Amino acid sequence: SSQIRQNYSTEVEAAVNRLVNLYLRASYTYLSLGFYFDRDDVALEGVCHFFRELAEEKREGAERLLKMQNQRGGRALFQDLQKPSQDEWGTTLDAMKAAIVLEKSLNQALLDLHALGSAQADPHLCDFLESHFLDEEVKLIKKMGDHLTNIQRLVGSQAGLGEYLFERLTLKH
Amino acid sequence: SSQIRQNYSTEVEAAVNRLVNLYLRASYTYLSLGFYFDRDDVALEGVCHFFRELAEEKREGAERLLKMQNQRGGRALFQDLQKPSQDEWGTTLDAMKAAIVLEKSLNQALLDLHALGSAQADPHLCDFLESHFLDEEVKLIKKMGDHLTNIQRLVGSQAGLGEYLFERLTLKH
Amino acid sequence: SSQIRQNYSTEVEAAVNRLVNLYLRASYTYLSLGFYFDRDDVALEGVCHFFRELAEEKREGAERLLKMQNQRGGRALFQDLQKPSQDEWGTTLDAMKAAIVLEKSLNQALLDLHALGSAQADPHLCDFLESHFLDEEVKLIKKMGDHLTNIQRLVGSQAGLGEYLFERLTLKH
Amino acid sequence: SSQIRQNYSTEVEAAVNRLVNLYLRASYTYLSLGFYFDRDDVALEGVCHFFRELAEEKREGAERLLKMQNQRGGRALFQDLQKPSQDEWGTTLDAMKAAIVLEKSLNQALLDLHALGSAQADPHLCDFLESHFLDEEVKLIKKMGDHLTNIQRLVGSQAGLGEYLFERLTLKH
Ligand SMILES: [Cl-]
Ligand SMILES: [Cl-]
Ligand SMILES: [Cl-]
Ligand SMILES: [Cl-]
Repeated sequence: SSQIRQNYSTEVEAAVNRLVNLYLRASYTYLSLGFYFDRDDVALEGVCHFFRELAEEKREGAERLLKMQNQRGGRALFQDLQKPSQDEWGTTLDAMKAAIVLEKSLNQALLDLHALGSAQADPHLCDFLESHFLDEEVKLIKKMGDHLTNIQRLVGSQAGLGEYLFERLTLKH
Repeated sequence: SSQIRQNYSTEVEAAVNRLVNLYLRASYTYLSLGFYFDRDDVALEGVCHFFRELAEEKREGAERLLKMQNQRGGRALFQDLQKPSQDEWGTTLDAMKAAIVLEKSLNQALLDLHALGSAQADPHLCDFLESHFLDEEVKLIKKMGDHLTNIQRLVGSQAGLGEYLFERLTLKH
Repeated sequence: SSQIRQNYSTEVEAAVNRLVNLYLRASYTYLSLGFYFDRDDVALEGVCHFFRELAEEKREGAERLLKMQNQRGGRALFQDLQKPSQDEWGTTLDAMKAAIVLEKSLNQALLDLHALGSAQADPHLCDFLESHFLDEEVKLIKKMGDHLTNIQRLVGSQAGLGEYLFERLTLKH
Repeated sequence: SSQIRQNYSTEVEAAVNRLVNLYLRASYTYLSLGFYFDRDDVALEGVCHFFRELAEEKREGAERLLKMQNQRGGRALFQDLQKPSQDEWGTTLDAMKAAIVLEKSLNQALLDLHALGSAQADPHLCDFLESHFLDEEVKLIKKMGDHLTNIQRLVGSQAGLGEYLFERLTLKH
């Protein structure tokens, strides 16, 4: 058992474990999104790359939470990981809408844990989220919003042409 | 009071202060244009960058006028700065039309001050405008005209697609 | 309209627009202070430089707020900018007193927005101010206080001599 | 005789010769000022250097006028050079006042030649003065005005101390 734990509530400890699960679920969703866009009948390499990168980012977020759990003397507990919500993800527009919904759900979980930390007077937890998660999440959601607007502008007419152009001229590939 | 002032009319001194106001107003207009194109629901980064760069250029023009005012022994006087004429700027085409109108108004103010300087036999003022402002303004207006033509060619059909292509393939981003 | 806005109150959105106005007003005040010290009948280059640098810093603060407004899905709205409170700024001592008063007013606006963000449970806003504004402001006010003390020590007797020495041996020039 | 002269009036030709005389007279005045401040009983090295540099600058201005006279097919004619107006130049304040008076007289001669060139429709002459003389003269007069203000601030009380400090901390030495 821990000899280090101080000012670290059981409520926070549990919520951190739940948030690890949510990040790993998000990572898995992005893995599925990435490989869908690598299908020969979809074949949008830049979109594939975008989602593969996000799978890595979310895995890293979970690892940072687990590191923090140990630094505070909490105990990591892992649960089953639910499969992603879809097996096929539609168009780039459909996929980017699904990604924004996912990110808003993660952001809300961050905000809820921040509020719990505030209520429990756990400034280390609050700072940790502020420093490593909240701004990263706002920046990502802004980037996704920008992408959504551009995809919408392009597929309004000539959907196929528009989807190709976005992948070629906006996304990294 | 000044021990240096020579051949520097009160009329020119006042007109220079007015021109500083007009440049700072233009800078502010460009700031608003730049941030409008950074909105998540507009999201045209190259257009944002173009107008942000012009905000800087116009601020620098005002600073050069203020430096000159002091070099001649005139006295800088600042007035309120009017907010820009719009809060939302429409499409890239709408924005570039508004920018050309603005630039023509600045160019006319330059020409009017040049004529005043000529009438007052103030060759330093005339040279100063020739050397630092008049050609810069002609070059800018030509660039904006070129852009306008290209945007017009593109949005004639497929307005969304055209606006994206211009931002991606003409503007710096 | 925004597809990204989350946990971002209308009250905060408005207060951020007001704070942009206050920063741009401060920038304008510093521009006037800088050019006053460049007058041939004032001629304190280090003092000019000090205030010109602050005009840039305050403009950059406003730009960071506007960037943040867009990242959160708020809408930038610009108002008229009031001219500075004086047309002539007196001695270096008078100017540095006026600057401290200005900075304390900006600091109070930061603190008030922080308190609003706390009350609205907007940790991203609170963190943003903590990370980019509050410490910068404390450091600046301390520097100005240090300067004020040194100027006071010097102009107690031999005001002209003291003002020259401060400009030459403390300020950057 | 010239095979090249075109659009170059006898009036301009003569006035250019007179202006060469005035520049060489100014150069000679600065030579005397420079060596006065090198006296063992004056001994202000930075002031000496300042005026020696101006003697060179004025000689170079005369050489540029003579080059231009030949480029236009006019004929250089030299007259006697009057000695400087004083044999001893007083304090740094006295000397810098005398220098500003001299420079204003040169500036007025430039402006008068510009007006003659305008009246004679000689744009090459007008451009030549604009490009090589008028702005240089405005910048110099501003620098001298700045110096005068600083010297005045310093010698108001403790004249000896003030004169030393100006030489040590403003002038190049
Ligand atoms: Cl199980
Ligand atoms: Cl007013
Ligand atoms: Cl209004
Ligand atoms: Cl003779």
